[PDB]
Amino acid sequence: LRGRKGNLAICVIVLLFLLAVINLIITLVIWAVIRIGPNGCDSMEFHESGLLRFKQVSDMGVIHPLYKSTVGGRRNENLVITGNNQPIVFQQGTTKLSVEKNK
Amino acid sequence: AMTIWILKVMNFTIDGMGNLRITEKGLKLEGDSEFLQPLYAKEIQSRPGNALYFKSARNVTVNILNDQTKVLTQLITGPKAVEAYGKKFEVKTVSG
Amino acid sequence: IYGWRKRCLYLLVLLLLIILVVNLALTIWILKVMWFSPTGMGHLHVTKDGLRLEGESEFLFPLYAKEIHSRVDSSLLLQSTQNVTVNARNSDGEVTGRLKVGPQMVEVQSQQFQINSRE
Amino acid sequence: LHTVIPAVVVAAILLIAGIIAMICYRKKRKGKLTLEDQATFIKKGVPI
Amino acid sequence: YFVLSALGLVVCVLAVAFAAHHYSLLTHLTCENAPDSCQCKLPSSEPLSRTFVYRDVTDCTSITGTFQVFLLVQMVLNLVCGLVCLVACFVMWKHRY
Ligand SMILES: *[C@@H]1O[C@H](CO)[C@@H](O[C@@H]2O[C@H](CO)[C@@H](O[C@@H]3O[C@H](CO)[C@@H](O)[C@H](O)[C@@H]3O)[C@H](O)[C@H]2NC(C)=O)[C@H](O)[C@H]1NC(C)=O
Ligand SMILES: *[C@@H]1O[C@H](CO)[C@@H](O[C@@H]2O[C@H](CO)[C@@H](O[C@@H]3O[C@H](CO)[C@@H](O)[C@H](O)[C@@H]3O)[C@H](O)[C@H]2NC(C)=O)[C@H](O)[C@H]1NC(C)=O
Ligand SMILES: *[C@@H]1O[C@H](CO)[C@@H](O[C@@H]2O[C@H](CO)[C@@H](O)[C@H](O)[C@H]2NC(C)=O)[C@H](O)[C@H]1NC(C)=O
Repeated sequence: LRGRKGNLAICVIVLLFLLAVINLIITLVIWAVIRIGPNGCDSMEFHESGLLRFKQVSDMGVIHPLYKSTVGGRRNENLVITGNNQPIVFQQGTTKLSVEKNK
Repeated sequence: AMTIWILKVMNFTIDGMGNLRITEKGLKLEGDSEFLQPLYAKEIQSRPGNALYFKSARNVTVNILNDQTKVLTQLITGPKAVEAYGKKFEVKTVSG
Repeated sequence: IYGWRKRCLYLLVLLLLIILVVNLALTIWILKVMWFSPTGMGHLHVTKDGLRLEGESEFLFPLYAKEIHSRVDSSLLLQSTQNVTVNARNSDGEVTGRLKVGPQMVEVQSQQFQINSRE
Repeated sequence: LHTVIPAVVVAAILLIAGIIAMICYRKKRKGKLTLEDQATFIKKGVPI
Repeated sequence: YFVLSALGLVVCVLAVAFAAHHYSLLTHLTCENAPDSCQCKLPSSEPLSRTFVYRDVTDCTSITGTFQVFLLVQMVLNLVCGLVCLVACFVMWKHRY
């Protein structure tokens, strides 16, 4: 029947509508978890030359540089390797260079 | 439009988030990484077979801060002089 | 003629269908290569004020920064198998002061070697 | 990526099928049913 | 029958796409002979590169020879079968609508 075909078409319309709604929902979740604004997420940006800049503090945990990784710093700037109330130990086998708060 | 904006912001190329890749262990960074704000760390254990470096165009002012962010001991490797400020110095041997 | 009217109506329905299909394909892609979680992208977490990472972030290319810190409750350690080198350079990029921890015993190379008190 | 995204390229063929179907909604079955007067032509365009 | 004709059409289209992508990939790999295998790597600006290992291959010519011929034959057959399924659907709705 034309009425029944129309009703199944309405069911198709409804399922497409809800599919689009959940697509928009998950897209909002993607937008919000990375905390993206009109400029972008408040984490980082990809400079067009390939330079991965960041925007705020970083907690990198362990770091294992593998290949061609020289920890440097910006031009006319000072590396300030400070341990916030913690020692700093340059270790190699037995050899130790320990810079504690008072020794 | 919103998804194309996401793809433009994060630069979702064919191979992942630009040069950055995310794997089981963690971040694998196939590009340079210059950060504007101070980073944090827990260890830096370079793999055997390479020499971990520290470089700059200026002084390397290793220092320590108390809870009040006041300097107690300092080790400034500059261009001309290598100063070790602090309350002491020591050189020990293995046996003590 | 309601005929071609209905025809173009569900032609537009077809166009909306294809746009929805391609949008779901792109969003499944955007979920897959991102390892996405409510905590954040990947296995790390991009928090409000920063981003916490619990994994071995192997940088296959150089790094740059201005201030390298350690956590308040954990002591920074930095070790290797051959040696660890601190370097500093002049305006012409000439490394002039080295604090090298070699395999056996420390070397300091410079034009001067002071020691002072805190004052 | 190749197992996910190229699964949508077939929707382009789906469009092509839909278009070529819709350019023929009366060319599919021109005779249709009730085929009377099947050897002549009956049409008018001028009021008399 | 209409449903399976459409399914054969979509499966053949997917096969066409995968075969075309694999051929486009294999057009841009440089491969060398490894012990009872082949190591096919891609040129890169950086000295590092990603490689692939094809085991149980005496000479890489089998990958650069009969393999791409097989891909071409596979994609030709897949496009022909997809056309057959599509025109089967075409006649079905030309007799059905
Ligand atoms: C501290 O550790 C580093 C890294 O292990 C040592 O640097 C290494 O030095 C050796 C000896 O020169 C290098 O081998 C040869 O180097 C020359 C360049 O001078 C090169 O042309 C040869 O092909 C060969 O590689 C080795 O490459 C080099 N490693 C790196 C990563 O640069 C350094 O010697 C160690 N310090 C001491 C006192 O041993
Ligand atoms: C980088 O390291 C070098 C070497 O330690 C620093 O150079 C020294 O810096 C101190 C403090 O700025 C200078 O002391 C100054 O002496 C003058 C009198 O000459 C006095 O009027 C000032 O009030 C201050 O006490 C010292 O002369 C200078 N020595 C040399 C050889 O340069 C440099 O300051 C460090 N730079 C940074 C940005 O940390
Ligand atoms: C650095 O300061 C800490 C905190 O004072 C020292 O730890 C203790 O300090 C008190 C008072 O100074 C002493 O009575 C304890 O004997 C110290 N305990 C230990 C285990 O040392 C620490 O000794 C100081 N380090 C140096 C090198 O002076």
